[PDB]
Amino acid sequence: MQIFVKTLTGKTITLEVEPSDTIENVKAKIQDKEGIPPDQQRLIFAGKQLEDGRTLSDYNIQKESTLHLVLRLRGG
Amino acid sequence: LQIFVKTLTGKTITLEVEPSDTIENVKAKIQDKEGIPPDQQRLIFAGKQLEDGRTLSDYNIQKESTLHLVLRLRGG
Amino acid sequence: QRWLPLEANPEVTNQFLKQLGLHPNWQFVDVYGMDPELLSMVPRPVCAVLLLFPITEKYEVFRTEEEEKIKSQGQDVTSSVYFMKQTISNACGTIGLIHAIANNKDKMHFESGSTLKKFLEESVSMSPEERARYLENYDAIRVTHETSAHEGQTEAPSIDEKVDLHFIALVHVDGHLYELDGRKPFPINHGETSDETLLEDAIEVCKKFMERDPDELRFNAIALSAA
Ligand SMILES: [Br-]
Ligand SMILES: [Br-]
Ligand SMILES: [Br-]
Ligand SMILES: [Cl-]
Ligand SMILES: [K+]
Ligand SMILES: [K+]
Repeated sequence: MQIFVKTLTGKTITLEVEPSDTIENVKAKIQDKEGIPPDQQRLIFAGKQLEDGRTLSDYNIQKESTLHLVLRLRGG
Repeated sequence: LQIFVKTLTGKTITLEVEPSDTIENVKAKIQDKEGIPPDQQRLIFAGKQLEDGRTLSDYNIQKESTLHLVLRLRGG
Repeated sequence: QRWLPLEANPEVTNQFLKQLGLHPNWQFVDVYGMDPELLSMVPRPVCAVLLLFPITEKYEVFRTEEEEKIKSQGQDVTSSVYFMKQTISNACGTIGLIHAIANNKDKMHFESGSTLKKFLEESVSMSPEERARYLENYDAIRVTHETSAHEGQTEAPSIDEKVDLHFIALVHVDGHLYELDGRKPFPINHGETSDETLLEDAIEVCKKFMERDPDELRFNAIALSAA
C-alpha cells in the first residue's frame, strides 16, 4: 500500500509499505528516499509520535494515510 | 580544574572537570548538582553553542572559564 | 480541551510563526543572561520578550494578592492592547506568540492566506474571553501548535502529564510595559517603557519573577528581534 509523509517545507514523500511494517522500517525507507538518518526522524500520526518497535497496523495507519515528519534537534 | 556555569537567573554552578571531559560529561555533572536533565541543557562559551561529543579542550575552556546554561523547558 | 506544551526554543517558535504565515522581518533569539554584556548580544530592535517561569505555590500567593490589589485599587490599561484569556490547558505557548504579534501588528508583514492574519482580523473586536473561545475552535492554529510541540531538542511529554511551567509575553504598547498572561483577568501595567528600552525594561520584570522565587532555576527568556 502507499502512504504519504509531509515535511515542514510542505513536500510529500510517498512510501510503499505493508500494515505489518515497523516504524523503524518506515524510517529506513525515508532514509533511502531523502537521506535523513532514522535517529533524527520523528513520525506523527493523529497528533501522536510513533514508537520504533510498533507496526503501522498498531496505529490504524491505512492506505493513503498522511504522516508528518519532524526532526529531533541535537542540542548540546 | 574548576569552571563556572551561569544560569539566566545569574546563579553560578562550580564544576570540577578535566580538559578531556566532553560537553555530555559536563551536562551529567550539572544533572548531579542541580537535577536538570542533560536533554534540557544548552551550554554556550564565548557566544558559541557547544556540541555534546566535543571536549572542554576543543573549545579552549580553561581553569575558571565561565560557560552559560540555557534551559530548553516546555511550558503550558 | 488539552494541548501539548511547546519547547522554549527560538528554532521552534520561528518555525511556528513561519507556518502561521508571518514574513520573517522578526525572529526569536535566546537570552543568555540579564547583565548588559549578555543583553548586548540580543539584536536590536526587540518588540517582545516571552518568559517561561514556574507556577509554584509562592508564585500563586503573589498572583492572588496582585489580582485582588488591581481589582479593588485599579490600574491604567490603554484601549490599544490586544489581550486574550487562556481556557485551554497548555496553550500558553500559542497565546504568548499571539500576544507578541497582535501587539506589534503595525511592524509585522503577513503572506497570502496567513492563518494568524485571519485569526487577528476576525478577533479584532472580540472581548478577551471571546478571543479565548475563538482559539478553542480555531483548527488551523491547533494543528500547527500540535506539530510545533513535537519539534525541539526534547521529546513531547504525554498529554496527561501536569505542566508546572508557563509562558507570558512582555510588550510595549502606548508608552507602557504590559505583561500579557491569559491566566490573569487583565493585562498587568508594569509602568513606562519605549521601543528603544523594551528589552532592558522587560528583563527588569523577569528579574522580579526570579527574586520572588529565589530557589528556582526553571526560567527561559526569548526576545523577538529584527532579522
Ligand atoms: Br540544537
Ligand atoms: Br562536579
Ligand atoms: Br533599539
Ligand atoms: Cl506596533
Ligand atoms: K484592540
Ligand atoms: K508594540
